[PDB]
Amino acid sequence: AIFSDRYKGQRVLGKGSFGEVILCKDKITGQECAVKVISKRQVKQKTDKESLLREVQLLKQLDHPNIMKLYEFFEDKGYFYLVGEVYTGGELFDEIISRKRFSEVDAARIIRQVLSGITYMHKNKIVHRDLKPENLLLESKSKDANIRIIDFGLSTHFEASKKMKDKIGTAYYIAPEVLHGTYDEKCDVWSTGVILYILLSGCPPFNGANEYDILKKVEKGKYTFELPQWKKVSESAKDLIRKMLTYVPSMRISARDALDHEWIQTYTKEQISVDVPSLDNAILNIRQFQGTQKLAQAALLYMGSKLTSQDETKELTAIFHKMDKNGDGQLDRAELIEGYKELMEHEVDQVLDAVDFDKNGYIEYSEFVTVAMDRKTLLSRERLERAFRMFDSDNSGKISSTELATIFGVSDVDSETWKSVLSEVDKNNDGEVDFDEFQQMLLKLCGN
Ligand SMILES: Nc1ncnc2c1c(Cc1cccc3ccccc13)nn2CC1CCNCC1
Repeated sequence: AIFSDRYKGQRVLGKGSFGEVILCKDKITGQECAVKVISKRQVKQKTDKESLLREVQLLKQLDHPNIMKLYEFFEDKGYFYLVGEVYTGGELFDEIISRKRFSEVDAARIIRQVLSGITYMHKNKIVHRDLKPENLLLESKSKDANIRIIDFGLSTHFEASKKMKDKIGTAYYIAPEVLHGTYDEKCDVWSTGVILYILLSGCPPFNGANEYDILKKVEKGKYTFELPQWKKVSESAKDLIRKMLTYVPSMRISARDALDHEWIQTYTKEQISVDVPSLDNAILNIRQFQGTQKLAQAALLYMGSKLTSQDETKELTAIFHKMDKNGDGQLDRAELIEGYKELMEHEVDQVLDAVDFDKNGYIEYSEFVTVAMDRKTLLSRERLERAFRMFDSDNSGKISSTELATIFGVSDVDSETWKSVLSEVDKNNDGEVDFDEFQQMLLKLCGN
């Protein structure tokens, strides 16, 4: 059984953990689904194929409304294809940052869903390990929509990449016992407790200027409710957080018992019978937090994309050159289409639209190369601008040096490195950059 016999790719949904996620369609029934493609080359497996096959078969039999449904598994020489249900409501936090009000009740309802899914998976001896906001998808972009946890069980069978683009934000949520090697299902209670802490305060409990600093705080395991905005939170919420963030896992509360907690019982009642002051500073803080995480991620993806497009520009010109038997540097539509296929049609026609509107004759392939690549980088360049604009909440058009330190810290760009690049971009900078200057910094940070 081969993937492509059954499913056609329709559009890309993003990169997730361990590989690329594509919206696909059953060639017969028309059913839409999401497929995660895991490159055996790029991604090492942890276990034997028999363990993987067994766990997959188990996952297919399981069903819970807060757990992503897996439908099917395929393999060829180069890839694993994991087929499941597609959710269209986006990441939980990207929804939360658009709300005007957010109370403990809203936090409780979110966290009861997470604990419910986790409790069910732990019953089946499946551990997540990498539970974080990015793994909480909504069935629709609405405060009322159901949460689906994605990626349960993957970490048991696949080794995580050490590329920073892949691991942004991971440090905040990882259980200390995972850092040290001996872990079990209790690590997912810790990650949920970190998420709960963030929902209620807008700030991670273990925080720091870069990956090492954050991890050092997680390992020490010390955190407080020192911040001002913890005064607006019930002692009951805090009590559950203490139990979920208990250091020694055998002393840490279970997911089952966290569902039973007074706070969950009391605040997830259909009928709101308790006070619901909007946690206004927490929303402002969560927005700052999400914006920063998205801009750091976008920055890394932009630099990644500029390197990829550099190679591909070279390859494409080489390819067209071989095909250019005339040596006149002009090709027809047909030749351009095969050349672009060779690199790895409607995209060729969009390029020719710009290059020769009338299509009177042949195309300067050099002009085609530019447009092809100098457009194809759009999604990363516009996503970068969108993240910058979003981060810039006051519409100042600038990011301060303090904010750059944060953004780059999160991004593992060395402090002295980005300041040197800043100096090259603008000798007379005054501790702030506009979008173009920021983009100039990123180009210089990836050898451009
Ligand atoms: N189910 C989904 N629905 C929509 N988008 C998704 C996913 C999935 C998860 C997924 C898809 C297909 C198969 C799977 C098999 C095992 C585990 C997870 C799988 N990733 N993404 C992409 C978004 C992009 C924005 N950052 C959050 C993730």
